[PDB]
Amino acid sequence: DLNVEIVAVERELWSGPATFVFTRTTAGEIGILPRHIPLVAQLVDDAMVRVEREGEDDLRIAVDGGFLSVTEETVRILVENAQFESEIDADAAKEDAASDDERTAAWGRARLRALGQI
Amino acid sequence: AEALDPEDLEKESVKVRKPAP
Amino acid sequence: LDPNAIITAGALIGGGLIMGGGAIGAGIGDGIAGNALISGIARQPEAQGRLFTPFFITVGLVEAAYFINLAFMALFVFATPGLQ
Amino acid sequence: DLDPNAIITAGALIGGGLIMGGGAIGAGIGDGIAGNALISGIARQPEAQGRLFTPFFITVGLVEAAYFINLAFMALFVFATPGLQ
Amino acid sequence: LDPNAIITAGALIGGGLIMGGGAIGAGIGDGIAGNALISGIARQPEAQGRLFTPFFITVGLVEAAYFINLAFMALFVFATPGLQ
Amino acid sequence: LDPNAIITAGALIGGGLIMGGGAIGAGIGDGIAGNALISGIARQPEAQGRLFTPFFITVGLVEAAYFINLAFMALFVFATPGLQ
Amino acid sequence: LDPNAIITAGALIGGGLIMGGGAIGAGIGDGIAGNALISGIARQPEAQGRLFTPFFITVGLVEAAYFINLAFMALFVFATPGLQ
Amino acid sequence: DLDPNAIITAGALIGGGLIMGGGAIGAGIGDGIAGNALISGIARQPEAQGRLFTPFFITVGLVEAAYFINLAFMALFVFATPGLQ
Amino acid sequence: DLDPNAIITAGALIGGGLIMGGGAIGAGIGDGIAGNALISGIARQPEAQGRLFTPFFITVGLVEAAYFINLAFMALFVFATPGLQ
Amino acid sequence: LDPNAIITAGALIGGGLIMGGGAIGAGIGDGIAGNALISGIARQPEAQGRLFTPFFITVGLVEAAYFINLAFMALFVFATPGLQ
Amino acid sequence: DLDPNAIITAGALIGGGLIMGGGAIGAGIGDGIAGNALISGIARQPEAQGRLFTPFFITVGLVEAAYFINLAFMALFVFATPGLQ
Amino acid sequence: IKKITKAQELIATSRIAKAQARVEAARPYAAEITNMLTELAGASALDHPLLVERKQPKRAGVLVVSSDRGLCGAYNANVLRRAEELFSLLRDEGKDPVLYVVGRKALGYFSFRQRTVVESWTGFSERPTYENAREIADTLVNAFMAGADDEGDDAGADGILGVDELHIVFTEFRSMLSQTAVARRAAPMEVEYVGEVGPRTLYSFEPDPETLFDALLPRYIATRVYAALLEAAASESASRRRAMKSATDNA
Repeated sequence: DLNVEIVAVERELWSGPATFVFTRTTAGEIGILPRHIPLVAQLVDDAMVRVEREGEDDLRIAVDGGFLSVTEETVRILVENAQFESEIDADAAKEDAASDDERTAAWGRARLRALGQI
Repeated sequence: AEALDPEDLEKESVKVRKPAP
Repeated sequence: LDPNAIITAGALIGGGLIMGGGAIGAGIGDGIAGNALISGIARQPEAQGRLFTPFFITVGLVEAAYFINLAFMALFVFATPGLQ
Repeated sequence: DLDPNAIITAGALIGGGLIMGGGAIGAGIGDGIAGNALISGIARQPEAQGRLFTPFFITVGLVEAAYFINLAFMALFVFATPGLQ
Repeated sequence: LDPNAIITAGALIGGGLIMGGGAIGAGIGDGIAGNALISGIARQPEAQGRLFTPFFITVGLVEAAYFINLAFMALFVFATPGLQ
Repeated sequence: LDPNAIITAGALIGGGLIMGGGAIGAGIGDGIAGNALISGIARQPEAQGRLFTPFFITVGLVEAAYFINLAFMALFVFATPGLQ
Repeated sequence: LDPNAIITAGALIGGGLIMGGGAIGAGIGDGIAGNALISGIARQPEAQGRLFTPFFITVGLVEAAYFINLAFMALFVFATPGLQ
Repeated sequence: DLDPNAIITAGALIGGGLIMGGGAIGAGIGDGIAGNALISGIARQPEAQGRLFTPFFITVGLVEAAYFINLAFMALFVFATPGLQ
Repeated sequence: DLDPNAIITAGALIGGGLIMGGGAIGAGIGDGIAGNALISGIARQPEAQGRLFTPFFITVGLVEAAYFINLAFMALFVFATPGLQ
Repeated sequence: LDPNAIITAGALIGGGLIMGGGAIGAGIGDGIAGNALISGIARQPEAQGRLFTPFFITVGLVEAAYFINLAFMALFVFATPGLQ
Repeated sequence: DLDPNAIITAGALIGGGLIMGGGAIGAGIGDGIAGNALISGIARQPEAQGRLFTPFFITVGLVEAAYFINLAFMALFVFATPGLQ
Repeated sequence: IKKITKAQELIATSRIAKAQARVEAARPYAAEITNMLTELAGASALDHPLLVERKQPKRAGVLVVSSDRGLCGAYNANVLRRAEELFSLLRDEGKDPVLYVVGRKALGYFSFRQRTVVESWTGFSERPTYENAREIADTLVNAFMAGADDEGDDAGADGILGVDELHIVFTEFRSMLSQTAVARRAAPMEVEYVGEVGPRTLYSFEPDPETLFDALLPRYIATRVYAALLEAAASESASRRRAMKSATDNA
């Protein structure tokens, strides 16, 4: 197993064991398994992170301003602001998606992706 | 007004894990 | 020995070279284009929609040469130029 | 006296050998390159395999085509040799 | 023995070599250039329009070499130099 | 002289070409696939098993192209078509 | 037998080899230099104009080997050394 | 006149040369590519020194597997020529 | 029956053709690869252009040299054929 | 025309093929392995000592093949099998 | 009626041409690849030249060693032809 | 009054607890981003505009962090005294201090002094969020970058006049009794080297170290600005508690 740590600027958002971490860096979609090589990457603007857990439903997070750091025995996603799947406001996420503002549109798209509507 | 002691001005730094060049 | 026999043997060897070169080029170039396509789809799945266009623009641009060779291969073995 | 059919058959055999040599080189290297892309894709994000099998077969299934086209013509060279007198 | 038959066989083998080499070069060069194009288009959609200029320059050079080879193969086969 | 002699010599040369091309293709394709496999194992060790399924699909499908050639080489040097 | 026929056939084979090798080299080198150019332009469009200077140098060197072969191929077939 | 066995042996010897040359090209280039992967992997991680040899040998064993097979058939070509008269 | 010098000259012509074909393949592909490295480097850091020419033209120097050696011996193969009896 | 002349000419051609293949393989394989070594040294200077163990192995394989070819060249040229 | 020495010399010339063609291909492409590595290293590490000469020159030494061994054996083929008589 | 000031002191104690909690909740991200920046710097070229000191620097952007509510005893006064000392130091080094402000109290103080304020942010000094820090750091970094092309007193190709340094004056919260106004040069950063720690297994960088460093340095600036704002809020609450204790004792 690997230790995922989703850490926002204001507070530490989540931490725990995981078996697989799927995200989308600026290079492209990336899956991380327990012994992945050390890595530092920048998540895409509207990135989404899926953390597959052992015996629980996979945790889907909409991320804003992500930086992935894979290390031996830990995977840290330093986010400017993240939101779990349950907390997503589907109507607001749809509204602010395709908005004129670039960052707002990216955040809305990330939330839609986390909801699975993509 | 008595100006800052130049040493009293904290400087933000980027630590680099290398020997000094 | 019949001169046409020598001409036909030379034509067969030449056409064999035609096909050998065409197959080498087509296989390797198409494999390289497919490498690019597979990598692009792996990194960015949505790009699958917008990637087939250049891919074809490559594959055809490769197959063309192959098929062109094919024509000339036939030209050597079915209507051999210079045949006596 | 040299039998003309003997010369024609020798030329046909050499031509078919060239056909299959080129086809084998192309097929082997193209399959290796396509498989390299596929394996790198799996290694990067191990759950993309099902997706990647679509473009992969489009590449390989195409590369093999060239090879097998050669397979036909080599046969046409050696089993029913054009120009046999 | 007819000298012209020997000349024709040699010319046919030479033209086979010409077109085999041309096919190998054209196929592999087109594959490599298309690989670059497909990768670029995959990792950023916006570049699709502006990424055909260098691609077409490269394809033009490659096809120029290929068609020079084709022209010289035609020269060898249809009008064999030194033919008697 | 014996026509069978020249026919068999041509068959030997053709089979040699078949096997040489097959060996080049097999060796280089296996090397490229193995490069991918080693790089992937270096990147994600825990994907090792998952990486063997595509690897085989490559190797098993490169080796095929090789062995078919081998088969035909036998057909060239043991039951030569056109032999008389 | 006419020795000049043998000389001309050998010259045709040699010219075919020269031009086929030149075609392979030119095509693959052009493709590689292209790939470099397309990838570089994809990474930074603002570098476009600043990449043609090296690229055309590279394309200058690649073809330098190709056309020389052509220059010598013309020597083989048209004015065969030791034609006698 | 010329001995037919002479033509047989010359053809067989050229064919064996072709077989061995193709095998050498394939083996050398494949080994180089696999070793490139191995060296890069070692450069990135020293601990990987342990595991990268497992796939590496699997690659090499495959590459050489072709080479020696050629080296077998080439010998068959040269020492016991099929179709020898 | 013919002038043996004719056979020797035909063989020399084929040998020189092979020499130059191999030399051209090597020169073209090697120069393409070196230029690919150079273009990528200049793309990364344009200010590095003047620097990158120092190793690049060493690499090219080592590539074309081989090619030109093939030009030398090929001439010795054709214009002044050894063994031309 | 004694058969020994034909057999030895075939032997020389075959040995030339063997060495050409061996040289191509050795050169390209050593180049690729050395590229990996140079890239590793650039990325991690201190790695030089650790990086020669695999590199040598790679070379030890590549060169080995070449040398094996060299050996058989002798068998082809100095003690020709099937010689009369 | 053919002069044996002439056939031997034609075969030797063709063999030497093959030797030089293979040597040139290997030398050119290997030097190109090694130079690509060197140029990329310089591009990503301007001061690296001193460190990076040693591996680059080891690679080039091996490549040119293969090329020059082939050159020597071609010289043997063409001048001191084995089996010449 | 005694009742009001006692209530204010109790509220200030609760707010100090909350502000310390917030200061502690932001520590892990700061540590991780600092470590990531250290790695990227070790594997990159240290020529980013933020890292290189401009030649002939002539304009420094000073961000003064004060409060909104004025019941703090000497919090704002000490912050502004430190800002004035920093202005004197900058004048000694021949630099014209352009001024940015957080909080209304410093706005009023500088308005009375007839000192132009380039920009000001207000209404969050009691509980600053990362959005405010990001906006402030964005503005400051944009000004600093615009200062790259400026020559003499001409904006240059930018079309906008920038700065050659960035400073932050704010109240560092040492403890419940010690809160010290400090000036801190946020940009350009002083690249300093430390001994070998780690590098046996190199980090892989996607796409490459330079792009990540360029994308991460502004984030580090914003993170440090956010930390300064949180410490300022904690210091403001501590000083307000002390001032209300003094007032209730006096009343």
